[PDB]
Amino acid sequence: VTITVDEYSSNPTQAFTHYNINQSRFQPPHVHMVDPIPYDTPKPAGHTRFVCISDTRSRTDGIQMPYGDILLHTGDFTELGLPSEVKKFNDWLGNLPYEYKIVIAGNHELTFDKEFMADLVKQDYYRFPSVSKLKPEDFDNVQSLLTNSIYLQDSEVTVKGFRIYGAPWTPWGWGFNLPRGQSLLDKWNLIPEGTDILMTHGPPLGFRDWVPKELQRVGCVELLNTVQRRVRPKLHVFGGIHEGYGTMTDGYTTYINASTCTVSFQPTNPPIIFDLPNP
Ligand SMILES: [Ca+2]
Ligand SMILES: [Ca+2]
Repeated sequence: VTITVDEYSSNPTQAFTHYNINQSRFQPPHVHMVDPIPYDTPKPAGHTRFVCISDTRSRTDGIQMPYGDILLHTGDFTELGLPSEVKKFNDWLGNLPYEYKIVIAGNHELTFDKEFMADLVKQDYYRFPSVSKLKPEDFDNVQSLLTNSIYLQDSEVTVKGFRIYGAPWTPWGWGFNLPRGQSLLDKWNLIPEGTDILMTHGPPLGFRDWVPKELQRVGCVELLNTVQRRVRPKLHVFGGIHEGYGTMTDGYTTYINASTCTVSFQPTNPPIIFDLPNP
């Protein structure tokens, strides 16, 4: 299956309506919300429990973390990507019991986006003064500070037989933003067939990507087409759009918006647990 740029790529709200009108792509019965399960739910035999969080934004003190096997964090684990914030997050990870902790970057991890960092100091450096102060040596090893994680960036890991792929890019003045269309499709084309769990920082079109204040959809159209038509992971986890915290299905893939922080800037949305059968 070859994904090409959608005719509605640049206009996600119109893409949503187009596909809903013609194909009922976002309609019941197959597309619907999925209620969360409480942390005392027994894990089914032969399954692994994923604990999904995102957009913790250095506010990890006091998050009540549930029993599970593998943590998935879908980015914005810092405010600015400062090396000290990355260290604090890594320290928090090392105290969690989970066998594996898988992490991707998001928009706030400015120091992880080498193009952003190179551009910032040549332009309006005073838009991010604490970041602009950093010397090249201060952030050349930033991802290496995540010693308690497996860090993914357009890359994958097989853990307990699960194929997990992660990428930070979003279609939205922050890090890891790319123009809608081919620029993002080039990234999504890297996701392999056979991926069980896809981690991206933001949503695909139509799944937990409505922004009330803007009355628009903001998910990536190319990512949706890739997920449903080519890759078909069992789980697509993401954050970014805090208003969309919660879970949906399309009948095959489960979509989890794991945004921990709310529009009130507090990390009060509970971690979401999700069980998958072992390969
Ligand atoms: Ca260094
Ligand atoms: Ca918060």
